[PDB]
Amino acid sequence: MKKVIATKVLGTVKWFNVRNGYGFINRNDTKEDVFVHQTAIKKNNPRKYLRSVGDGETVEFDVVEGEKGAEAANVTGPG
Repeated sequence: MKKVIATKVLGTVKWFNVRNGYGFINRNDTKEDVFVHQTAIKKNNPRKYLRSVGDGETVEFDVVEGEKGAEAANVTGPG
């Protein structure tokens, strides 16, 4: 397609680096690189609690035209 892929997209978040505040998503259809930053995440995320999901959590995001490929906007979380 021309520019961005979509809004409201599901996929698997991996390797979130908290210290800088960046991670990446494995965008499902043809395994595409979606970079995601802390400022795109909605609401507030506190700094507590253990058990939510684990590794490979599912999150909603827009897959939106980045630099080389894609980034992520309107990003949610499991709860």
